[PDB]
Amino acid sequence: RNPQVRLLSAEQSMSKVQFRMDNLQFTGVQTSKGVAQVPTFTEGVNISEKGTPILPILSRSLAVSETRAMKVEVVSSKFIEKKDVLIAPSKGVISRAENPDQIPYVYGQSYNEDKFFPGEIATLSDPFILRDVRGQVVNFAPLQYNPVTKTLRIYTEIVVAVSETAEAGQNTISTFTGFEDIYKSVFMNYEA
Amino acid sequence: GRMIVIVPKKYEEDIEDFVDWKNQRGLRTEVKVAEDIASPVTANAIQQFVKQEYEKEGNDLTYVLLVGDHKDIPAKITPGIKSDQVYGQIVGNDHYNEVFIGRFSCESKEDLKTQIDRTIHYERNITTEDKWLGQALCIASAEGGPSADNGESDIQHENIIANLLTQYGYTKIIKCYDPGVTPKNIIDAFNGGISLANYTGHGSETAWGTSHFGTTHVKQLTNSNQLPFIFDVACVNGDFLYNVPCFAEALMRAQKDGKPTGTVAIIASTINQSWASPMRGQDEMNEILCEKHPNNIKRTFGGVTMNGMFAMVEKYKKDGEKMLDTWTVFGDPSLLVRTLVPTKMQVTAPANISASAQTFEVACDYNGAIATLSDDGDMVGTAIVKDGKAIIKLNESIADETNLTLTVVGYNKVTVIKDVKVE
Ligand SMILES: [Ba+2]
Ligand SMILES: [Ca+2]
Ligand SMILES: [Ca+2]
Ligand SMILES: [Ca+2]
Ligand SMILES: [Ca+2]
Ligand SMILES: [Cl-]
Repeated sequence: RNPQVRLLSAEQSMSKVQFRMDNLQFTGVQTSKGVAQVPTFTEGVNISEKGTPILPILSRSLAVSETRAMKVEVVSSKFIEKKDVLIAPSKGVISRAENPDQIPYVYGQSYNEDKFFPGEIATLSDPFILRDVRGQVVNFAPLQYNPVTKTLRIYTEIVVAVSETAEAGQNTISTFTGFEDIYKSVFMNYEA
Repeated sequence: GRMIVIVPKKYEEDIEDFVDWKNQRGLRTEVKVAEDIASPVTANAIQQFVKQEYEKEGNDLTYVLLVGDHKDIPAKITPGIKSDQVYGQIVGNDHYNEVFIGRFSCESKEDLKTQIDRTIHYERNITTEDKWLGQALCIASAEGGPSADNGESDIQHENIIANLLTQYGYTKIIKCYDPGVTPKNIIDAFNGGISLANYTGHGSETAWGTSHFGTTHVKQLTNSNQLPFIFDVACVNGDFLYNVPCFAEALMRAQKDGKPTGTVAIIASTINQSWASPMRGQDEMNEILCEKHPNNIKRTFGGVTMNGMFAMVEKYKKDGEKMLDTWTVFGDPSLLVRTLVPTKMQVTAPANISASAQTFEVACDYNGAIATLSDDGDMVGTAIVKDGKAIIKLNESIADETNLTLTVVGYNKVTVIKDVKVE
């Protein structure tokens, strides 16, 4: 768990979540384009598409609105630039029917595109219902990499505001108390 | 909460002692004959029944135990998915379960009997003399690297789990890491006595890639009522739809001279597993198991594993969802897991109860313990021990009764059972 990730504010279904980069490391790997770097950070997870740069994300669950569609806005961000960096391409989802040590790092067509990948520094996953609470996962993408310029942007801090819109939400709802402790552990804004 | 046991008509009389015990220990348990839902039993019919039972007064349905192999109660089949877990996905078009699903997979009356007997023995008959508890087995392949969860190899991943268990109180960790693990290494670990096993590597429908321990070596196990529960990260080990009993089924059905051997519970995949997402799930399972103040649901095998798999969806999305659906619970989902050698509880209760009584006071030195009054498997009342006492509120008249059964269960405690005379 990243200890620098904290809930700044929580009012009804609106939430202010702060991300801070913790223990960012780079592992050198063998590739066709030479030595490439596999980035890693506390609570960082690689869900990058096969052949696209390995740019780990941090995900957190929030108790959100019961009827409306949520939005995520970056209210505060800070980054540093790392030049002439070769970021390793993703191997994608590997099956346990395979040996990952025998799977090579293969660069996709995305490595010829002059733009920053993935593009967004903050996204929302599809809304879900956990018994009596409608939840949604907020994703921080603090590693943005342009493969053509070999420039890596390291976001040391990202503050997002997750709020409801005027739009009706997907997967919307509508005594037992046993799931209260589940809600507290799943959602970082439930007790607030 | 409450549990529903979905049972084929041929096994209806056989689950009677199991249902008695669950209600006796404080968990409201009802039976539904599978053929009364639909005949033949289909996945779609099970879904609409579980959904309609969930929507009944109180909205307290928490566990569903499926009895029988896939021919008796089928798993839901969708492209690349074989699932029992989807039956618990009732509210919302998502993979976040409302209800914990478990299965007593059986092809004979003996297969069911041994799964009932091992569950009741584990919850009711474990004592301070069960010294095989607080001992864990960590198994790992010689593969994994930067592409895995937290950039850890299966050995690095299992070593972190081993440290977490030791910190919590596990007195012994047996490490079986590739290369060179043999089936004898696993047989000896089981026979020596273990209460938990963690596996991270490759699998086949009937065996572990690391060790080559499988269904054929299960007859060599002599761990009579010394059964671990397993968090299994391997492909198809839980494919109970296979033409021969799968790895998880052989361990749940194992018997030696009429005594249960193998496992008390196991979570294993019906399909090939991804590399990273199940590692996250396995970590969270062990972390929830090693929590100091969790709820009674997070004290059950279903609750521990499902809450562990929630983090997997949060962090790995669609791939994590695919793993959650197929990571099948073999055994009782409401099984009160044991992690260490139990300690005794000090339980003080009146020898008699008034026929016109509405409450029953029980003094207990363990706060969080569940005290329950029952009448031959019928729950009369249940209460949690808070500030050293439990005040059991009677939900029915006992005026005509002669005796009542008092059962006190506690996390890592020896179960207390007392008779209460009705005056
Ligand atoms: Ba790990
Ligand atoms: Ca749900
Ligand atoms: Ca089977
Ligand atoms: Ca009676
Ligand atoms: Ca009796
Ligand atoms: Cl939405």
